[PDB]
Amino acid sequence: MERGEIWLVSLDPTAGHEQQGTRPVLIVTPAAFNRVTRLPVVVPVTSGGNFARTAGFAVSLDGVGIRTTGVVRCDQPRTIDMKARGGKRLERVPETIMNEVLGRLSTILT
Amino acid sequence: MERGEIWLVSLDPTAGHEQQGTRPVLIVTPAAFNRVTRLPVVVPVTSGGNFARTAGFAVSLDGVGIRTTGVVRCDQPRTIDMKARGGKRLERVPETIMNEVLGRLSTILT
RNA sequence: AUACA
Repeated sequence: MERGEIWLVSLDPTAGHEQQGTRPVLIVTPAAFNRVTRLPVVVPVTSGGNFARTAGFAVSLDGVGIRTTGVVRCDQPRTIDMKARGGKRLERVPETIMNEVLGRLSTILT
Repeated sequence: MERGEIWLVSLDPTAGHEQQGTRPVLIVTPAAFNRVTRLPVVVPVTSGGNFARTAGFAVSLDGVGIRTTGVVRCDQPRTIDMKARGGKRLERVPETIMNEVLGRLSTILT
């Protein structure tokens, strides 16, 4: 597992109003960290608004030519289980998208 | 965050190696988001028993004079609900300790 | 009451 890779996993079961529904998550933490900690920080992919681009907490996606149709959002993230659920590797996003995600996590730290 | 907000809420339900159980948690999300989506991210507190010590990401709430004698897991935060689940603030953590937690939470930007 | 169980 490397940085910028997209792994399919489920965030459920959810309660109240969490981000429910199986979707591919993006690996935010570097391989070195994931290797020793074995707990990678991931962000959920949801909708945005009009187009699959930057929507506040949602980062831009459509433009690099990917198979995953959606918008990466760093609004409601959480370190879920990737041991019993199992992650399925799909594809990977360019460094362009990686920088986008790394700029939304700072806005939640307050 | 809003600074110094230790709320008690039920982390359940959960599945896999994720945090669960009704215990005090430290919110990370700021007022500009906590009062918007109503879905904040909380850091699970882990009781130390009679004494606690700071280590790595584990922030020690014990020492300065706090009721909650334990360490916060600034490694596995989960997005939950703070309206339907039902939460209540127990005590207010000193600004000194609050800064320590935030400093540990800065490791997720690596 | 920024969400594709």
